[PDB]
Amino acid sequence: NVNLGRSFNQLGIKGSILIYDRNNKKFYEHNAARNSQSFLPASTFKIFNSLVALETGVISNDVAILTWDGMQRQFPTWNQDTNIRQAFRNSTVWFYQVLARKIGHERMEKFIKQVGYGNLQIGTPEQIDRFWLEGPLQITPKQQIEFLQRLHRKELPFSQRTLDLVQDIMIYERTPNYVLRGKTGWAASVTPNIGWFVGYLEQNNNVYFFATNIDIRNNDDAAARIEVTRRSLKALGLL
Ligand SMILES: [Cl-]
Ligand SMILES: [Cl-]
Ligand SMILES: [Cl-]
Repeated sequence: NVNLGRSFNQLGIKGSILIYDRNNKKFYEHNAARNSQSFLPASTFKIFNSLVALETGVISNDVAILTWDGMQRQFPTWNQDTNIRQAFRNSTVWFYQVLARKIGHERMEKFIKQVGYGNLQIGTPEQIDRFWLEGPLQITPKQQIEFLQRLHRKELPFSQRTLDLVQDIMIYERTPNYVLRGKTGWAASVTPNIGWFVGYLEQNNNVYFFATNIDIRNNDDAAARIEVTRRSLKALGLL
C-alpha cells in the first residue's frame, strides 16, 4: 500500500500514473479514471513511428542520416543533420515527419491497426505528418502500457533487429542496478497542454512498465513529467 498521489500534490500538478509489474502481473496507479482517458500522443508516438520506420526500411538503421532542410525551427538542436537515435533523444519532430511521409498513409494505417495502437485513427492522407501531433490519433495511458508490454514480449509485427534498435535508442538512464527506458511528450495544441512520460524500467530481474500523464499549465510543469515518474518508482522501492 503506497500513495502514488503524494508526489503529484507536492509538485502541484494534476495527472495520473500507471505502473505495471510484469513478473507479478500487478498494477499500481494514481488517478485511475484518467488512465482510461485518451490524449494526443505527441512525441511518445516516436516509439511506434521508430518501429514502423525501421521495419519498412524507410530508415536503414540507428545511424542512418536524414539531413536538415535548412529551415530554422524552434530549438537549435533541431537545426542540424541527425539520425533516429539523436532525433529520439532530442524530440526532433521534423525527422519523424519525414519517416511518416515515407511510410505513407496505407502502410501506417496497416501497422496502427495490426498493433492496435491507441484509438487507431490517423486521419486522411493529408494528415500523414501530423496526425499524432494535432489529431485525430489519441491514446490512453493504459494503452501506452499495453503497447509497450506487447512490444517487450515480441508479440508485435517487428523483427528482432527492429526491436533491438528501438529498445536501445529508448535508453534514458542507466546504472549498474537498473535500465530506465522511455520517451517524454508534450501536446501543446490542446488546453491545458498534456505532458507524457512513458516507458519501462528494468530492475531486480523484473520489468516495470509506466505511463505518466499530466496537465501542463506553465513551463515548470513540464519538468514534473519525469520527476513524478521518478518519485513514484522510488515510492515502490525502485531506482
Ligand atoms: Cl548516435
Ligand atoms: Cl529539446
Ligand atoms: Cl513545446
